[PDB]
Amino acid sequence: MDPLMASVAEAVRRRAQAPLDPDAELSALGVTSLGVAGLIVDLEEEFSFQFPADAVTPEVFHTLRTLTDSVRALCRHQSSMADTRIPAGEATAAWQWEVSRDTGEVHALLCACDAHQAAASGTSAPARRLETTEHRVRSGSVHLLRHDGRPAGMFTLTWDPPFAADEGAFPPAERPLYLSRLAVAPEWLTGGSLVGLRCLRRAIETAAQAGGDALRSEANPDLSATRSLLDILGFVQHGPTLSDGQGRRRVHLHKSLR
Ligand SMILES: [Cl-]
Repeated sequence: MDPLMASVAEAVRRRAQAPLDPDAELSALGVTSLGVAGLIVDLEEEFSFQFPADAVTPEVFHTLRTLTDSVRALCRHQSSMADTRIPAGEATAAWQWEVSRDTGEVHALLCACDAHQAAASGTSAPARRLETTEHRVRSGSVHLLRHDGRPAGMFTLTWDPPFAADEGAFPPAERPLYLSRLAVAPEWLTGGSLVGLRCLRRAIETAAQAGGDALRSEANPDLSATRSLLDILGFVQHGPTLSDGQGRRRVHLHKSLR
């Protein structure tokens, strides 16, 4: 095979669940959302480049051909193929990021995602304060991804810790930022939409552009899919797993930046 495409094909078969055609769809190979996350981390390690959040789309990860072409383009740019790096068409442009200004919209999205993931994991949905949503939205901390006008995913990014955590729960850092309320609309939680992966990468990029040297988070490890996602993208757990008298748990995660 062609060398770059051969490397990409090996990376893909690592994250597949089936026994290679350049025009084969990754989804048909059984590559899931977590699969794509591991694929991105492998390729970034192998070829010493960084995947942009807006390249985390089912269009880039459609087939082995599209993925290989995107890898080639991204590698070239981070050192001509601008036609590939800038994808033409209305489907790409249907996805738009904003700093949210609509409290009710944010709170409805958060609660829908919470309830869905609680049903899927067998855990209690967290209690969300509308006053917290109001404070976050007025602060400019909520970043929301729309598709065709309808909210799809979001994250909250603050200088203040949005959760209690002792000293030493995290490695030291000069300007840490905090991630909370990462949420995806139920319709995109099919396990292959990549919306959550895209929002998480966007939070990493935004925190890095803000001058942060660390991104801190509190995660429920019993939401095992998101826990794995955080782990694949390099969030390291510092200190032991906290747990209540009724078995509900939380862990503190730290990811280095810039
Ligand atoms: Cl998944």
